[PDB]
Amino acid sequence: IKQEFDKKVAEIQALMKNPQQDSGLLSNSIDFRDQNLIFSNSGGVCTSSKDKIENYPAKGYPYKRGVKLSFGDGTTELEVEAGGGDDLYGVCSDIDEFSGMATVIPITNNFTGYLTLKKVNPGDKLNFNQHGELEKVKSVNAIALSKAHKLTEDLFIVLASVFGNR
Amino acid sequence: ITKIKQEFDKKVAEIQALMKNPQQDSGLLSNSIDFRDQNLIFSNSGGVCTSSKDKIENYPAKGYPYKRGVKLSFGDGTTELEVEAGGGDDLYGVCSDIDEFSGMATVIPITNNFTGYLTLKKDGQNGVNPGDKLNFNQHGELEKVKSVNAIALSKAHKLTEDLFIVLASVFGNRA
Amino acid sequence: LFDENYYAKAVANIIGEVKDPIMYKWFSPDQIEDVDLQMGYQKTVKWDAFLNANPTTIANEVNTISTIGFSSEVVRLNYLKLQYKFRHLKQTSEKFYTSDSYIGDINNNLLPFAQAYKLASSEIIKLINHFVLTGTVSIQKDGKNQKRLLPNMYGLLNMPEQIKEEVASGDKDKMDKIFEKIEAGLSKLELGDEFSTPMMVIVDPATSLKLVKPYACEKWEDVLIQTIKAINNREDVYIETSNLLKHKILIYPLNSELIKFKPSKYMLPTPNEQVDKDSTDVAHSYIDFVLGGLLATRKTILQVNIKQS
Amino acid sequence: LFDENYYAKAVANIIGEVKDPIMYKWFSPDQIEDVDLQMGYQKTVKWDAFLNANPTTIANEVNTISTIGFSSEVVRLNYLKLQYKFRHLKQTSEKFYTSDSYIGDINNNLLPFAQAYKLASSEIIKLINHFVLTGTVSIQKDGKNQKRLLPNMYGLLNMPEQIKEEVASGDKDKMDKIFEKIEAGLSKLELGDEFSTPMMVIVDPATSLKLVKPYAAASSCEKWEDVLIQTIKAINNREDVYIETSNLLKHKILIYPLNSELIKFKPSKYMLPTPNEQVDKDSTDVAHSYIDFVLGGLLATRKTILQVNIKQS
Amino acid sequence: MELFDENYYAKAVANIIGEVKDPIMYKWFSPDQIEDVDLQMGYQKTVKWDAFLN
Amino acid sequence: ASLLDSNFVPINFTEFVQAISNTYKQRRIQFYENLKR
Amino acid sequence: ASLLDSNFVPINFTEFVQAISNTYKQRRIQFYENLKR
Amino acid sequence: PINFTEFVQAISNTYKQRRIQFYENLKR
Repeated sequence: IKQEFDKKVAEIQALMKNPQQDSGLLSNSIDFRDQNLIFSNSGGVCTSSKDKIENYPAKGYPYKRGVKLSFGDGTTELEVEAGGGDDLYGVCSDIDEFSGMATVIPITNNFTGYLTLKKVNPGDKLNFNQHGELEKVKSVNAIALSKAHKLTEDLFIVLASVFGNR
Repeated sequence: ITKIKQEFDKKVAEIQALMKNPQQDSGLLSNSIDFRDQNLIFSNSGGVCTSSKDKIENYPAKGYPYKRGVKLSFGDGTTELEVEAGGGDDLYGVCSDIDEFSGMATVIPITNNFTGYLTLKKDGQNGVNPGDKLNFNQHGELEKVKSVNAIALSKAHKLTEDLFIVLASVFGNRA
Repeated sequence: LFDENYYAKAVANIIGEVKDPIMYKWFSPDQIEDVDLQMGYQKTVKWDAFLNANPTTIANEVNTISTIGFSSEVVRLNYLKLQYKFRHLKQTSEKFYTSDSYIGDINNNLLPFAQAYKLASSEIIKLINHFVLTGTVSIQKDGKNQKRLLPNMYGLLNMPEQIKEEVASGDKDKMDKIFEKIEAGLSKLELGDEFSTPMMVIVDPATSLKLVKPYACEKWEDVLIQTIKAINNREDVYIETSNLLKHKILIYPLNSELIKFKPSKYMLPTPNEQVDKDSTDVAHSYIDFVLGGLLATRKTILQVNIKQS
Repeated sequence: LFDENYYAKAVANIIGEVKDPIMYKWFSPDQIEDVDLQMGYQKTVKWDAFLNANPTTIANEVNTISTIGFSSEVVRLNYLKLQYKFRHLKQTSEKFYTSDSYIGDINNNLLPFAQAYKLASSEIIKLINHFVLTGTVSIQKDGKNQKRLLPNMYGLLNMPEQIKEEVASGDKDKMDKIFEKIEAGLSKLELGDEFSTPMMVIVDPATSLKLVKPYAAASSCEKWEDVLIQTIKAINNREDVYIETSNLLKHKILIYPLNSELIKFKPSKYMLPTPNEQVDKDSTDVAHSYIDFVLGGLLATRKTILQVNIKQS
Repeated sequence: MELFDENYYAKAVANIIGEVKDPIMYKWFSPDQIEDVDLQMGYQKTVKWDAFLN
Repeated sequence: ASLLDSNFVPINFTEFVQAISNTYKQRRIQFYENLKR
Repeated sequence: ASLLDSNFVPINFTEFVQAISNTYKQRRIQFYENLKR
Repeated sequence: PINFTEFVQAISNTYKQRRIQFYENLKR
């Protein structure tokens, strides 16, 4: 049962952004280049002090994905979940797991950073799918700034620049 | 992700249920505000009546032999011997406590008299009554009746659906 | 600080005009204990002892003595930090709005910082009282569009593993049926050795109206008080009415050994250091507060809901 | 206390006679730091920073600047507490055993407390050195019946994720093959930015004897030791190289840097033998005492230790 | 169990030990009714003296 | 250190917030002391 | 406080143990100071 | 307290004083 426990821990930690996993050995930083190609790198590569940032209750796991507003029966307030197309409201650039709060940059504000890519060259035009992932082509100005980087068999990231609706 | 969380919770709940004192937290306080019938818990380690002249040993643990009769298990010889749940002709003692951080089992040898709550086989728990003679099965669980003197001093106590404890006095070896 | 920061000085000079929260009347002085925390959680460990067997008689020689065991239980209480923003006049610009009777712009609804802070603090205190009583955060009379809160953040009305009674909509106006449900809940109450304690009852205005009706020359309120005295060792029973409840009856003991309120020391409204400024005469200020910290023993609260449909 | 505890007084008087551990030669002075802990573990957090994009040129007015991120790692080091017991003579009974040339009971193998404690401490210190070198605890020369330990408790020889080379049985005496394997391992070493550090090599006595022969046409003016030192100076930025011999090893060569950044030793401040306060007593002249010692605390970076094993069979 | 460092948020610890309180048996007696005696085990004999008119 | 203490002079915002918290605590204590159910 | 200093007078076994640990640390420091490879 | 007997006597006296204080502060 312990082996299955460890396997499920590994899976949920693979889904999570910054899992807490102890080790018996220290890692050695060999180079100062290509060190930012990790899932834990939150925020944007270029950020302005005049950016507008909101936070919302999180439904599911929308980290590094395009978010849309979702409404329930009305007992609880509206929340955000992964989505795209004509429902795109913004880009989720951070998640706080303790409070379950998603940090969202609205579509009206331009963003430059790493986002989840669907399972692609610089200058390509991208579109948000129904799961919030970027895909090759269009009501949103999305341009790829680099080729895809693989973090897991199902996880790919890409440097993208979103500068509003088209 | 929610389904994976649910499966994780179920499996961690099972592993906790198979433990003496799991790190389980809750929003409320347990209603323990009476002085009677408060010792019927799985974390009640040691013995109900303990002498200051009892011989106590510690061994490496193979599995979870807590509150179960133990036997010596040997490996290929690379590592030292350990104790695992068992009984019959292999019975060596009774495991009364476990330190989980070091994986160490506290064992009282069969040559020493013991009195305390021990695991009971989930077959005739209703038929076990005070005075009945008990013996250790192959899994270290007590069962109603050979080479072991063990007398139940009370009835079965259902801690969990498949966890029953009985107050028993283990004398020693029988003819 | 008061020489450099005017807003801190104003808050200090006006802080004494904010009324005390009304939730203090739902607890005893011994039940409330502050904690030093803003956001996170607090682990509370309760230690207990139990007797393994009958005591051993000390006669002649004996080595085998009965033992006393020990056990621990861990409780996790979540705390959350919340903030509000409000606009006000600037200190250097108040003189251009100091009328003979008052200060501020009635046309634009712009107030001095002190008055704005006082009013905002009063509103936030009302919201905190509502949360403590009900366990939910909302600003609508319907009680909907609730803010999603963390687990292990409960109020008196939504505490789990307590006693819940429900009166059917057919019996919504039958005090005899309501009292039958109340008697069932009181019988199911488990106060153990701590039963000798004052009790507190909180009712909605409709139930308060129904209580003063003649008993089916005695009143339902008197009957309820006697019934609760039958179980609390004939000690004090207090009755309170709250407009924040709707067809709900809450009964719980005022005993620090069963129910404890451990709020953060920053729970009540506190000014934030950041002040938004620009070239105009309008500035913005922030007020922080902290929610969470109610701890209760299992099966110690009776909650009766009178269904309307 | 010294006026009421003879055993404590004797331990204080004889503690200076115990030899220092030989493991201190295997580490630099800065690579050892004590920890206040008996049983438990240590959590060490290492923090790093990284660049997210190219720098931003500051000209005229600009609001968008490149960012710098942060990351962390956590390492857990377990510690364990162990005890030994030994019999000795009661203090008041030493006069009835003091002879002209010795004190004790030769026929019964009984000693005064001071000598018994000194001998037991020496044996325990030898065991501690063996554990620090090899990562295992055993009282046999075969290495069997090892004590089960906790994870995150490793020695210099069993540390995981290091470089391991094996010299085949058919080439057990071919120094050229041995040095080929050593060079391959040295190339596979990854010292990172801290490569400019002194290095330490530990060899078994047989390998040490092999190393002092002239380098082989059997050319003179150079030994295999000099060749190895030059080969290691190739990778360590021409820094110092030290060589040590230990009888604990057997057909093993161990190479590792003496840099606190890569390899560190955080032993408990109670690792070396310490007397227990409990002393067993009876109506006879025989008493018992207990000695405590704590094991654990080696922290190494991955792929920083080279281990070469010359297979015999 | 949370897969992140939840121990970081445990920023306050309160430990409930209680206190040795007065026994509740005192409520069943008047102050004059209780009188301590010096004994640990065994039996003690008390003599009540009485008077009457002939 | 509390706002009720006239001799108290805060040095910084941290001390000011501590004084506010102490004032709230003292006001709660006073309310409970003056309460008569 | 160490056993190397003869002026040290312990009061209890805890202080004795601390003195032993300090003595071991001082011995290792002296060994490293006198070491010559 | 010099010894354990005096310690026990002090504990008994403290218990007696606590009982007296409880009865003095009790109001039925």
